[PDB]
Amino acid sequence: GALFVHRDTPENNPETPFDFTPENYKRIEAIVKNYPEGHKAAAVLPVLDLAQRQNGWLPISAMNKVAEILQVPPMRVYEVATFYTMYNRKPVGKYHIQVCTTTPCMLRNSDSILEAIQKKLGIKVGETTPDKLFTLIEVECLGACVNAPMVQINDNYYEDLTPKDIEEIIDELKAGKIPKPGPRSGRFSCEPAGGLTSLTEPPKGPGFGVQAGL
Amino acid sequence: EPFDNTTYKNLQHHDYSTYTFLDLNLDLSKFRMPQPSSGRESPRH
Amino acid sequence: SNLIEVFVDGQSVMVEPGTTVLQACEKVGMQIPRFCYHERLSVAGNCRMCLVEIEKAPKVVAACAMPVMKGWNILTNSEKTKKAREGVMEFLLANHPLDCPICDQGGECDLQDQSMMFGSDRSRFLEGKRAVEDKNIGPLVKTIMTRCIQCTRCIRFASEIAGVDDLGTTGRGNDMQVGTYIEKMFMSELSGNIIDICPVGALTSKPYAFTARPWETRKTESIDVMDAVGSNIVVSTRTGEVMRILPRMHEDINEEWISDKTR
Amino acid sequence: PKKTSFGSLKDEDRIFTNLYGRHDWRLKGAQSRGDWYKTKEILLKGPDWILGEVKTSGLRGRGGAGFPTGLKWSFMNKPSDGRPKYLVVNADEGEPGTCKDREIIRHDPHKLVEGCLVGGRAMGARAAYIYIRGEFYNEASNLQVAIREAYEAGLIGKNACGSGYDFDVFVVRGAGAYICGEETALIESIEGKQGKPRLKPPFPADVGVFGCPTTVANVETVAVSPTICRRGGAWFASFGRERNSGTKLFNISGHVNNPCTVEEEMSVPLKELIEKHAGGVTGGWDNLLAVIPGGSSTPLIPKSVCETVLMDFDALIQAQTGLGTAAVIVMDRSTDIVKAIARLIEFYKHESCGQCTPCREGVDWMNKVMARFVRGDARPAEIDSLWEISKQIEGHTICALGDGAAWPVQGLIRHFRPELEERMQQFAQQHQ
Ligand SMILES: Cc1cc2nc3c(=O)[nH]c(=O)nc-3n(C[C@H](O)[C@H](O)[C@H](O)COP(=O)(O)O)c2cc1C
Ligand code: SF4
Ligand code: SF4
Ligand code: SF4
Ligand code: FES
Ligand code: FES
Ligand SMILES: [K+]
Repeated sequence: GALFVHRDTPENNPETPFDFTPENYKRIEAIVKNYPEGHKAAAVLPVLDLAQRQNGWLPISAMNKVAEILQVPPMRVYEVATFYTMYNRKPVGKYHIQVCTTTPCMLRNSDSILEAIQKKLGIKVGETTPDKLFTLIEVECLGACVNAPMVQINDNYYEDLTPKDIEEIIDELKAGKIPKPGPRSGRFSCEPAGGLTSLTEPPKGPGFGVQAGL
Repeated sequence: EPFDNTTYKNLQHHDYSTYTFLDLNLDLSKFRMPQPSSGRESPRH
Repeated sequence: SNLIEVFVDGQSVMVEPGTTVLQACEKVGMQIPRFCYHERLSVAGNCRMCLVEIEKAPKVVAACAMPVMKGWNILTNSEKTKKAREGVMEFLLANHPLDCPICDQGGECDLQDQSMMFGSDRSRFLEGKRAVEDKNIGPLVKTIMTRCIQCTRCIRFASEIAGVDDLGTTGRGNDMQVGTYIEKMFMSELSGNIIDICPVGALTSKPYAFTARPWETRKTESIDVMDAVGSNIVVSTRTGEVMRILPRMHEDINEEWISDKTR
Repeated sequence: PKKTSFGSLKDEDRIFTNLYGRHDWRLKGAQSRGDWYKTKEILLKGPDWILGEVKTSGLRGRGGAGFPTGLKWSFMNKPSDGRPKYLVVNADEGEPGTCKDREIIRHDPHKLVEGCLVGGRAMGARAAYIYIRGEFYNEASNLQVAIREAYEAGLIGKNACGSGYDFDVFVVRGAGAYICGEETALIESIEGKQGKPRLKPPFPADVGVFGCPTTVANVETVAVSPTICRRGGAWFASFGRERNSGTKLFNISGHVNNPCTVEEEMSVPLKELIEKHAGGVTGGWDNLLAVIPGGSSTPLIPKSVCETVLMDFDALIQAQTGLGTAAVIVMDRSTDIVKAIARLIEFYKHESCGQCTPCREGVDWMNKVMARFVRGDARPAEIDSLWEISKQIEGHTICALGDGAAWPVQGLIRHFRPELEERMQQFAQQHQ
């Protein structure tokens, strides 16, 4: 679903309380200086995401604040909020689980990962758990294509998962621990599983192969 | 110090907080050179 | 002078630099199809209905946004140009609703006329269409956004001509919707003009709803007296009754706009 | 004698020597691998010398288009007209199958930061905005730490490398959109608007970010510039065929034994790349069904063509496909080829920006048709119709996402029409 029209509700309306903490105003000050003077509207995206890292989602009031301090029309922040998919215009769970289901991950049985989470958490795609701890949605390619299947939970990638591995991650999150990002297969990164096939030699030091003129 | 190629040296990101990126962007503000000026406060001015 | 020479179907024409392919065809009496281009708004180039072949070029160019290079032979009636207009018109009508009998734009609709002049005569679309929820933007403009073709003429006009940044596009992809996002009224002294610049019946006059059809009206060219600007208008009448007021182009007085009181 | 067979690259020629992150990636760990060596000397050679090395090296854009890098960067080699000038490094890695740019900013960020400086000085730019996709938060944090080291060490900022040149490196994070990888749509994101591409002209070299001259470059195409200048463009032209020179990062994924990101020489045979580095196709090379060589926008090629095709721009264009980002996706016999390509069309439907009609209304049209082809709920006469719809989208759009959505369908119809028709015959009899 995720309609793209806003209707006022008691818990989401222009009078809903939101304001940047005094620390965030300092962060906003540095953000605006990354762009030429007179083009302060270029800070909408980073400032909008900052308003979401403080709150966890973007209420209609939060968008209005971003417009107010950047001197941008409010309708030009609604466009940004609804166009980019990482902006949450409804509350999400404490841990936003995002399962990649594009073809590279599908070929390596990413549906099993999605099935395991639903049975484990007792939810469906697009639903928040009763305790407000988990939100599940499918997403497109997340970059970690060679380490498929993989999921993103908030700001961490968990890769090379199997139906057993993902359920361990949820147990660790449901207790309070911090699961370690990266693959869970034995490998560390995009390197081949059966040992390295390249870069298995002391890399050459400074000034190797430099041309004569330089 | 001896050449070791069997450990993952990119472990610093295991403990990055929510504000890590914005905190770094705030530290990289005294090194930045002054921005160019369009001549107006905004296109709507 | 600095005039450069370009050819429209082999006919030489001298145009100032910066002229567009669409404007070069006007100089020879040829009007390129269009839905997004308006001569008084910003160039959008997003309806792709003005695609025109350029000789010795494998790619069609957006005639409304492509400046004319020297020595170009613009082919306005080639197979490539005509096959580009059929595809674009076919994509415009894929999700468009079968509302012509109940749509106030019927008879004076650019989508109807350019479908019968530049598009095909049937559909190979065997799916279900999209349905969009209507939006309230005041007591003057009735919105039926299932008919919108995402041409963004209302967005550009509201921001440029009227100086009101209230309209925009929310979402992305096939689900891209034009509106105010929030419940807001686009009440402006020039708000009624978005009715005219909307090529489809998505935006229509609410007072004029359902009262008449374009072919049965009589046009009387008159003057507006609601103020001292003297805006030129057309008084549409039917069987001895005034039905609606329309702008009448006058470059030196009111362009092609009129205020809400006049309308 | 010019080489006839390519591959078997040696570790002394690999530019990205910390691809797997086994060594330290900070400034100390990078200066020991040749980074930031004689950077001041390169800068003082001037822009023409830098552009001369890149131009003669044969480097081509690694973002997917493949335009000659040296010629593109030269459009910025013109006198100033009062406006600033910027380099925009495209790190919006979102092509399904591509992970190469993630391994450069996470394990070799200094190889990219230096490239911004070397590339920026060649263009006369005053800053380098690096647009990193929003989901890469941990990689964008590493790149911010690397940039901080370069500032503190005096390598960038004011008087960069002690060369008298002022330069800044800014990192701007996206908010999640595949379309923001397109060069003009990435600029609109940096300007705070929706990621909707622009028409051309004007080209970014004349009117770009903030309305100023700009050159959008990929992460890989900028991270190899310093090493080309140090070791010369002649060395970089040693590898690959004519007009397809250089070393390329390959992402082998899908139905392979050991999916990996490995650097290899251009023109390396596809069958040699899959077996030498990725452990061969799952179930053996005889179990191969099709391969998407350049990500997802490139048409698939069947096994009958993969046995000899080379992994370079021109060899794959001859096989009715493209090199793209050099992301190889492997599919075996067990794969449902129609369902694997339908999901790619669903990806383009979700990632379409909706600005222009043929892809706003056509990509969602192909998605519906392909959905019924998966079940076979259609008739063979619709296969030719789907071909014409794709040909109507291709070439009539603002950006190349529309073309990238038509090509996957054409490849399936070109090489797997019997699979589609058979699926339809089965559906009719079952529902009879
Ligand atoms: C829909 C779409 C997505 C794209 N995504 C990327 C990307 O993620 N990274 C990249 O370097 N180029 C991407 N490109 C290509 C860019 O438009 C452009 O060609 C490239 O960034 C220029 O750098 P280059 O010279 O290295 O090719 C994309 C193009 C399109 C049409
Ligand atoms: S806008 Fe035009 S084509 Fe669409 S229903 Fe109204 S009259 Fe018919
Ligand atoms: S409502 Fe009318 S003017 Fe506005 S974008 Fe849609 S078709 Fe164009
Ligand atoms: S082809 Fe699609 S993604 Fe590209 S500009 Fe047009 S609508 Fe947007
Ligand atoms: S398809 Fe899932 S990470 Fe690329
Ligand atoms: S009139 Fe040119 S694309 Fe719309
Ligand atoms: K209208």
